[PDB]
Amino acid sequence: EGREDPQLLVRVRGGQLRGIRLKAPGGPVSAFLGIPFAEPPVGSRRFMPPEPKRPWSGVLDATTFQNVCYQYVDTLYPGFEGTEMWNPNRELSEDCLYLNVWTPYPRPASPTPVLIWIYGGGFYSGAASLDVYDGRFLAQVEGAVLVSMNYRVGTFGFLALPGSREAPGNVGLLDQRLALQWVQENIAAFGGDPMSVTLFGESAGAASVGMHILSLPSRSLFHRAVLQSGTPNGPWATVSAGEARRRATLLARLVGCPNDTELIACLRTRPAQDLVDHEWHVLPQESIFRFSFVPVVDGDFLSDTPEALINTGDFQDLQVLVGVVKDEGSYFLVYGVPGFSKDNESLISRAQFLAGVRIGVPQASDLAAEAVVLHYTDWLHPEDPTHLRDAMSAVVGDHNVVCPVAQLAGRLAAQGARVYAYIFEHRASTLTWPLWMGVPHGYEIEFIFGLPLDPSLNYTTEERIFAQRLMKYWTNFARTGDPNDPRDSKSPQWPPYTTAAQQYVSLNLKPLEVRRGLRAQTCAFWNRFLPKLLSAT
Amino acid sequence: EDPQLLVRVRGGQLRGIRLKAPGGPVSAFLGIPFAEPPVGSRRFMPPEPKRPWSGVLDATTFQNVCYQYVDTLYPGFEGTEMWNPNRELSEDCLYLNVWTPYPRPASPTPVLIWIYGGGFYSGAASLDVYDGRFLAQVEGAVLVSMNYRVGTFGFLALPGSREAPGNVGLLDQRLALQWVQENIAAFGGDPMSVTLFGESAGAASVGMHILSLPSRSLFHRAVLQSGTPNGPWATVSAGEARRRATLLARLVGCNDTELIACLRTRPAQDLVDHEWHVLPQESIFRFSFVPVVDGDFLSDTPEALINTGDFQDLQVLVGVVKDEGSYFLVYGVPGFSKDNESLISRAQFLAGVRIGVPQASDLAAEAVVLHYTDWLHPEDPTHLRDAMSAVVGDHNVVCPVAQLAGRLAAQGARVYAYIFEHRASTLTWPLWMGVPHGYEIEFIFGLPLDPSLNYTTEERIFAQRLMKYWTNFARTGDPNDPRDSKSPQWPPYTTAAQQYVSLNLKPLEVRRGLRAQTCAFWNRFLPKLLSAT
Ligand SMILES: Cc1ccc(C(=O)NCCCCC[n+]2ccccc2/C=N/O)cc1[N+](=O)[O-]
Ligand SMILES: Cc1ccc(C(=O)NCCCCC[n+]2ccccc2/C=N/O)cc1[N+](=O)[O-]
Ligand SMILES: *[C@@H]1O[C@H](CO)[C@@H](O)[C@H](O)[C@H]1NC(C)=O
Ligand SMILES: *[C@@H]1O[C@H](CO)[C@@H](O)[C@H](O)[C@H]1NC(C)=O
Ligand SMILES: *[C@@H]1O[C@H](CO)[C@@H](O)[C@H](O)[C@H]1NC(C)=O
Ligand SMILES: *[C@@H]1O[C@H](CO)[C@@H](O)[C@H](O)[C@H]1NC(C)=O
Ligand SMILES: [Cl-]
Repeated sequence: EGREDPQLLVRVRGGQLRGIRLKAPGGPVSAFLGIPFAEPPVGSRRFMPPEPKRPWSGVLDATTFQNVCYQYVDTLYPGFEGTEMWNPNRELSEDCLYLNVWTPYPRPASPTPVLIWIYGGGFYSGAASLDVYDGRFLAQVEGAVLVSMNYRVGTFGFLALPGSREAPGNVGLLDQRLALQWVQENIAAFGGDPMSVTLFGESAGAASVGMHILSLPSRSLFHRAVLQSGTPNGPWATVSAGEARRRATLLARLVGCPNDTELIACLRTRPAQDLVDHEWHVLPQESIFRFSFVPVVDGDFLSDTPEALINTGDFQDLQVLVGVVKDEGSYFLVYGVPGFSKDNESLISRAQFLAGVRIGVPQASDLAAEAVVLHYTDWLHPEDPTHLRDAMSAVVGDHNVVCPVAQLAGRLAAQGARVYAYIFEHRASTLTWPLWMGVPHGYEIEFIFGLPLDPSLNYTTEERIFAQRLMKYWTNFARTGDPNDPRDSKSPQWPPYTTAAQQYVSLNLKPLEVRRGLRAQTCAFWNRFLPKLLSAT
Repeated sequence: EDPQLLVRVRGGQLRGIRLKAPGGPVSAFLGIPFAEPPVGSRRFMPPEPKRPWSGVLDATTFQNVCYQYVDTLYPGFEGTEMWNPNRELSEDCLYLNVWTPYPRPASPTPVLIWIYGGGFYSGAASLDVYDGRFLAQVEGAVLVSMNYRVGTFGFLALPGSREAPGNVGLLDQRLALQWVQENIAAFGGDPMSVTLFGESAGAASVGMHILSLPSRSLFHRAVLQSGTPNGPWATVSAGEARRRATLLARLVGCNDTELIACLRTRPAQDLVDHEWHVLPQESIFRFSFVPVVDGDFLSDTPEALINTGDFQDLQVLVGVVKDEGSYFLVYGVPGFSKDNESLISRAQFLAGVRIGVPQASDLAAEAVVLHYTDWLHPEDPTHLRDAMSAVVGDHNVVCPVAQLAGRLAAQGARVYAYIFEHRASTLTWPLWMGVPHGYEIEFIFGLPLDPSLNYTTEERIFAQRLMKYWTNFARTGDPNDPRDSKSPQWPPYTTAAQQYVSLNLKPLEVRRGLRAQTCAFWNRFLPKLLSAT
């Protein structure tokens, strides 16, 4: 040391760190980027649970984001911002278990409520270093301590031969847990309060949060949780041990590998790209909103299905914020349902709707499919292309997010949790996806993190004010278990979601409007009737 | 003698009677025999034409009511008694009634023929709500109504037997239609313009005449109020008819010939006493002896026939009342009564769905319950009550009607559809029942025009509108007044726009889709489901 900035030097369990002073619109923040929290899970450690990072010597430079965990990269629309913004923005490597910290500058004087972000990406993709996950705005404007970690995705994170020692499954979730332990031991050195840790995540990140809620060793590592557009329950976030075994075995065959020990040993000799290049090929049916390698119900991390666990758990101690965007499903249609594209209006035919339902509900028998079609058909205009288009999107949206969220909120509420629910209805003026996609999956995130406060990003003034409201809701919830501003009454209030009143709020440019019932009739179909229908055919 | 009251028909001379309607006199000829009394060995048999008679047959009085069960659930109560027989019971009951204006029309006049309902187990053409004088006086109509055999006497069947072939109550109707062709011209009626109209089982009967070729040369237009030949209650298979007839026989102590012979020795009331005991399930809106798919009067099931028929020649007016189901709940479903608000629990609601949909599997009944529950208030007694009613009305009338309208329109027919939403100010059933099954009829027949019935002025004005639509439909096949040039008008029901009108105190309103989402469930999904279970 000596001639550097004394307000950026910090020590953690593993050694000394040097961070960097970043500019946010309203003033400086402290960033500590690319802190290793585990031994690199490379070589003989592929598919293995992470081990704690061994201490380093000297001052580790923590001024740049580290490698992105090895993953599939999206090529559907080359150079198109709407997809590229989700793509990896650092080198791909199996050596990727690093986390990031943003704090006020100078670091706070008294212990400060901590937010931990867990990114989504269907458990096959994602990075804590993407622009839309920039912690500088929350840190500066709200004083937050924000932590985001990389966790293994795809095969490296979730390939499992359940019961084996060399590929037990869920190691990507264990990566997340280790970072949560890391925060408990170390965040006080940044001025963070380890006794006030709130998780939040979107999509698969949201399901991840749900799984930490349902896994008792994680429960002592956080106090509050936010789930954006994702649930541990539902049709995509988990797979049985049997199906995980089948998928892992198939992928092995596809890449040359013929006793679990031998199979896995062969898999470890494969280049990481050979695994990625065959990842999408092990799905049992033509599907959208399905992902090959995801958490497995192993009887360990998850002692039973999420459905069983949320049905029979005590949650009096728990405060959760859950919600959805207006058009959860539209995004997914163009990655598989014939007739859909980002470059036209995607008006489809009844025939294409019927084919789309089979793809969006890949597990449905012919009867169950017909039930879906009859429910979502408008029988005053059963062949109107526009209606069939938006119905296809609603089928995928409802089945995958909105009704799993509706069930989660309902079960948690019935079992003592304090639940707050929202629907996010504002479409970013900057959005590059077509209008027909409305407010797609993932496009509330940039507002929660407060990107519109960045003048160079060309958001409107109203969007700027909006983002600020949202940042207050999330941070007030992190601080108190309550999104409402205590020092405020004039602004409309956000009631808890109950089973009796089923209240939730609209989040848009207008002030909070309280609504009752979260697709109540339609989710009764998905959550109550469909399972019995499938079970009888 | 008044020459206006003397008519000669092919069977001999009739004398009728002059009756007062609020705006003037009408000629009525009541109690005209159109068949040989279907008594003794002629029980369960096809009717035969009435033999000629000497002198002048007195036709100034309603004849006897076909032998039937009499309702006793609420003894003395106007709301039920108004449907009970108002003349003596007799198997000797095959007679019809004719109202015409006074004096007899000088031009041949459109004929309306009323077929009563009563679940094929009851009914009579002599009920006060079927009084034809108002239509005859105000609209100058010639109106005809016949008694037809009901219950075991009209529909007990041993398919394929000669002595109980089934459907004879429908042949009773057909013979009266033939009679009208042969004789109505003597009353001033136009045999070349005959419109059937009927309600509930009557509507269904009308529907079956549409689907039976020998009936088609006897009428030109049809009105089906709150009833269809398709659906769950209007017909039974040959096998199920055989089963019920055999069970009834067993129950009263009885080779087909020998079975039916013993049945013919049984006093009438002995059959009625066990009539309601041959149903396969604990049911409501389900009747023991109804038309049978004999492969003769009905060459195939009504759904097969309306699915394949050519109805380009046809004009039809069809409709429903607001609360088709309410009436029936108090006749079986625990929790329901006319004497309290019938607020039920969720348990009772599930229990009542099994009774309202007797043929549903566990899964199918769960589907009904899940579809009709308001999940914003899944346990609210008022919603559950009103939903129980809706299940029964939608399953049995509204969706069957919507299917018929749809298939007829798609296959060339000219269709007009309504929903009747005015509740009679004189109604004696409780408010929660709303506008029950049957309570449009008194308005169509023009009863409010009678000062002594204490209807309101607006209800009088409304009855005159309804009589206008119905008679205009009879004259032209189009219920719209060809002189009233003010919008809106009653548009044709089509498969595309699915337009129908509301009938109430306010001017016609045009709506689209007759419970389309809900009827898609009943008409399209449920049958896949019962089948798959
Ligand atoms: C190997 C592979 C490759 C593509 C898929 C696949 O389903 N692609 C469709 C696009 C999904 C959307 C991703 N996304 C975009 C923005 C914000 C969040 C998210 C994810 N939220 O969870 C699936 C696989 N696979 O699992 O085999
Ligand atoms: C032997 C018997 C006795 C009673 C029933 C039965 O279902 N009773 C319930 C009441 C039905 C409503 C009758 N009704 C009332 C006013 C206006 C029209 C109508 C009928 N429209 O069609 C059924 C049987 N049975 O069939 O065996
Ligand atoms: C939109 O484009 C896709 C791919 O180019 C195509 O499959 C689809 O038919 C198109 N739809 C319309 C309505 O142009
Ligand atoms: C904002 O608008 C300016 C106008 O010149 C443009 O140059 C810039 O690229 C825009 N930024 C974004 C993020 O769209
Ligand atoms: C209404 O009355 C009937 C019989 O009198 C009874 O069985 C039923 O429980 C009552 N309903 C209510 C809601 O009290
Ligand atoms: C009409 O009301 C009067 C009482 O004002 C009553 O005397 C008469 O009997 C009523 N008529 C009918 C048919 O109810
Ligand atoms: Cl005689």
